[PDB]
Amino acid sequence: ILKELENLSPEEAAHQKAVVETLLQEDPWRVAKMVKSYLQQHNIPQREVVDTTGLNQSHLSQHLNKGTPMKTQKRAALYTWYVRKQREVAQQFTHAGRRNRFKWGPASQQILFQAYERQKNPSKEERETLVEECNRAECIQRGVSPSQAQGLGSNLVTEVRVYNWFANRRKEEA
Amino acid sequence: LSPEEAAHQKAVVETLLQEDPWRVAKMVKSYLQQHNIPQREVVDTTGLNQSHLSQHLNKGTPMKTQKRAALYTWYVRKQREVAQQFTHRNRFKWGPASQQILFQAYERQKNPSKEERETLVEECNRAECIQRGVSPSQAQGLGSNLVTEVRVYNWFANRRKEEA
DNA sequence: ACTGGTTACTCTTTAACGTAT
DNA sequence: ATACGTTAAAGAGTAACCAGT
Repeated sequence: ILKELENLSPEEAAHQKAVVETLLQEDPWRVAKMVKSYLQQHNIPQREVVDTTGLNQSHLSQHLNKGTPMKTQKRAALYTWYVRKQREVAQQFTHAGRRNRFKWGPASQQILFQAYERQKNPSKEERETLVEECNRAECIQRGVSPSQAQGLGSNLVTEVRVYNWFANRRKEEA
Repeated sequence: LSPEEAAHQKAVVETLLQEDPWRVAKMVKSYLQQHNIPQREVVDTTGLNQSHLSQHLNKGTPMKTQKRAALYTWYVRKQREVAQQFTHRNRFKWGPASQQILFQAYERQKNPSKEERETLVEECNRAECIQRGVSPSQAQGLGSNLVTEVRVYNWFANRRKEEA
């Protein structure tokens, strides 16, 4: 199939390895801040990095959040995962047109909190409207069309997830 | 042990189960913090879920009376053992009183000599015994929370690293 | 739908250990 | 000696699910 012919060419694969090599020459903290920002932008859990590369969860967490040091070879696996994952989510959205758990994005949480101030038990028509509003905002923060919301995958907002967020919030008001 | 003592234990569980659960939760959580008893110790001995217990102790998350009865039963029995342990598996836990002594000591010097570290061992062990209302002569009752010289060293080591 | 009770999952923190200057 | 490197353990926060209305 012509669409599956979008494997990696040798020249483009070498460019990936070159990026990883140039990343290892940069300051490790500055790259850690950029990888962490990417994980938050597309709500990619740190466990997916752990299960793929084999890095320790605490060492990865402390390296991304605090700047805890990490040897070159381990950082090379992190950067190799980063460059590979970027292309993977890139093709995931253009084709939209150990399963990870849904995570509420910060952009959607503001939309929900503002709806919570005006109604704590939203009807079905209010919940479904919030679904389209949240998935649009999540698509925007990723530099993606809202028409490609199917690419959100495990982080796609459903009507059921909106009800659970409101119900759990009412629980927190105690 | 004694029948009058065994009946007393069942009695206090009855009263505690007939009180506002949040009040007893703070009382149990304060006892855990006072003696630095890990919540994992409770989970292993009671069979309560780690998230449910932490949320019940911290936030007042609901918990059935049957589950609460297990937490209360563990609580009364632990107090008798802890008292016996001081009259005569768990990882070390720094107490809040000891940490203030170490903060001040760190403020003066960051790579303490084996002299100053052993002095701080005594100050922290005396400070931890005061927090639980025992005499400093019963510091061996601290068990897994007894302050040693290596533990003071790793505290200053890890804290120097946290400044970088 | 809803509250009440409940938890697997996820991640941060803690204390401790080993290794290379 | 001591900074650098590393992680098992511990616990808090999150999303979700069920039971009985």
